[PDB]
Amino acid sequence: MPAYACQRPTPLTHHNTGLSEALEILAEAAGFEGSEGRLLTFCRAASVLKALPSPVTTLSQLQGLPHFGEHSSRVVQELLEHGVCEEVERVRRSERYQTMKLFTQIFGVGVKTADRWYREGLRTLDDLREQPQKLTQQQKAGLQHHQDLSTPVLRSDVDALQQVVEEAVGQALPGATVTLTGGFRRGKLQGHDVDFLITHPKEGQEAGLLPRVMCRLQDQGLILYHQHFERSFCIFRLPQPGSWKAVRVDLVVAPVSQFPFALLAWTGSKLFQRELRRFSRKEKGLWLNSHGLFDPEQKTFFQAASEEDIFRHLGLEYLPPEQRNA
DNA sequence: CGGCATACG
DNA sequence: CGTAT
DNA sequence: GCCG
Ligand SMILES: [Cl-]
Ligand SMILES: [Mg+2]
Ligand SMILES: [Mg+2]
Ligand code: NA
Ligand code: NA
Repeated sequence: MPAYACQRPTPLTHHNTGLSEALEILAEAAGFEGSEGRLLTFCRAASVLKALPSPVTTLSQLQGLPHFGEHSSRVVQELLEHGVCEEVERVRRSERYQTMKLFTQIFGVGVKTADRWYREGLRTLDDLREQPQKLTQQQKAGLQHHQDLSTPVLRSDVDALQQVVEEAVGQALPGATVTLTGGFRRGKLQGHDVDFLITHPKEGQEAGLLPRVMCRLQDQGLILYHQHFERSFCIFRLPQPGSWKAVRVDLVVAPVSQFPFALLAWTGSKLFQRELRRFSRKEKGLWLNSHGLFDPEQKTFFQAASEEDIFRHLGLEYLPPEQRNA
């Protein structure tokens, strides 16, 4: 079992679902307390289990797996022995965990804002609605739309949204293209937002594109919220039988020279990309981001024409998006 | 022990 | 500070 | 929390 998640296939569904979910609770709780190192370790340990070819049934099967030390091994041991891990259950029922989860799920609220509100004694969404002068406009939109944004987005929703984005993109810049990214490109059947990447085959033609797209969507009455650039974090009005619902949509523009890097980055998963960037820098001495891959010795950028190019230039076996679900 | 991904709004 | 993979 |  390789030590980096980008060195091994990780499918969307797997054979250790309960064990990985428990470790991911501890990762999330670590993040709520600002412990980024422990969050990473628990996420990595969870991801190792997702990559295994069969269920873990005995503690000895963890021997030699990367990212399993005393703490993660004890969690697994308790789940195998008793079906429950007391630490995990203690986190789950705690007022701190439940409130930080509720608050950080709000669009416009991060861990730092949630933690401050918690320390002020706030606990519920209606607590927040009672003092709206404290909220940013983004937080107001996140709170107004919270119920809809909590409802899973389905594949049929994605197909509808892609058509309306393509229509607006086509008037904004003929020849521009729209690619579905994020979790839906990795094969998810449900999600909580939809991610799109926009480019144009002629380098430079994509400059200034996103304002033109957003204005056209807003004039069609489809935008319930946006920040007004190359990234837009929107709330869309999606038609529903007899009504509609609010959906989070992210629109990203990249020049075609950078498209493979942006596609790779925005397809994720989040942990896959962190691990890939860590692998690039620490094992290969190259600096990876959503714009390119830089050789800091020669001071040169690697031209890529495809995701396959990028995996080759990092010495990694290619993984399709469906196997990047770290 | 240091390190833990890297960006944009 | 928030957002994203 | 775990790795090199
Ligand atoms: Cl980036
Ligand atoms: Mg997404
Ligand atoms: Mg997200
Ligand atoms: Na949030
Ligand atoms: Na998104």
